[PDB]
Amino acid sequence: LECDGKVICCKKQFFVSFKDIGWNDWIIAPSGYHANYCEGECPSHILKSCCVPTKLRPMSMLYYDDGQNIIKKDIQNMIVEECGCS
Amino acid sequence: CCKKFFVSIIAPSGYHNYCEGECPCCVPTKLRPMSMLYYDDGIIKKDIQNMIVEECGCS
Amino acid sequence: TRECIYYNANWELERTNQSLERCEGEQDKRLHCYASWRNSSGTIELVKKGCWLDDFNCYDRQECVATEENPQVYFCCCEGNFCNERFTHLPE
Amino acid sequence: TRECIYYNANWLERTNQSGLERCEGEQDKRLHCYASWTIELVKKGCWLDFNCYECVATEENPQVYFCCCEGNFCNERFTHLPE
Repeated sequence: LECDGKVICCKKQFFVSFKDIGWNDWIIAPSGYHANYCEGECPSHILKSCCVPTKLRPMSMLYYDDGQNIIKKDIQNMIVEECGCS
Repeated sequence: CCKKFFVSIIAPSGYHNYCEGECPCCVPTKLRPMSMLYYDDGIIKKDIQNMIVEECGCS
Repeated sequence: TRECIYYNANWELERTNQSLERCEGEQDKRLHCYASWRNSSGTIELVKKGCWLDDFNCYDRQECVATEENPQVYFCCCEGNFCNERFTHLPE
Repeated sequence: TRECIYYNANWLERTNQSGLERCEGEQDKRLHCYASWTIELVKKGCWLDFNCYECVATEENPQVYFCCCEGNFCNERFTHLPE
């Protein structure tokens, strides 16, 4: 359930530039990733439920390791794909 | 909130977990992939992602 | 399926082939391919090439073109089998 | 470090028949290796973090044998047992 004008429990798609976080230097690509946060109301039986990321997905990355060494990895659990209720 | 259990694909036989306790929601933050050997339309090795709840917590 | 041109300049230490890669595709989400290099004096040095996971920045790009101007390490993204055998530079 | 004997009999993809498989991954997390099996090596390779805590086979009368071990290149040798 992707979001729009806020009402229930949805997923909020927000993008962020690494330059804006101070990380645009050790990372060659991508330029930034998707912060997707779960925001929304939930039904009650479940005791109590909260909107939470129900699924994560990998983000590919090309950056430098500490030895000014270029690395390429598929970063695990970095993008919140879907939101569900606890 | 606390990390509390194990249940019984070629291998393994059974994987592990649950997050329980209260918040002033207590759900897992750290997860765990684990290996699986099985049959695919009459075998493959995929080291599989997040089958186990590593560490819990609140929202 | 989606396969790509594979290249590793640091293949030796990392004990890998130096150069085709088949994209692992996790449950029908777009698949792309990349290329990275250097335009140091007026000479291009490869760094790496291979599959690249669903990137909002790679779709519908049939040709691998580096848009970024004046970087240390160039990088381009593309969609389409072996779309990275060729790569270029376009500042804007 | 953890490295291990690698084997794939169905190598229609990028993966070669044999050779080792450098095993990397999670931090302080234990790493393990494996092997599965005229004797037919179905597949051998690295195995993620207890069935692994020598590579020996425990589960009786199976059709596809499997062992799990910790310690570099432990999977090269494998054998059979009872329960």
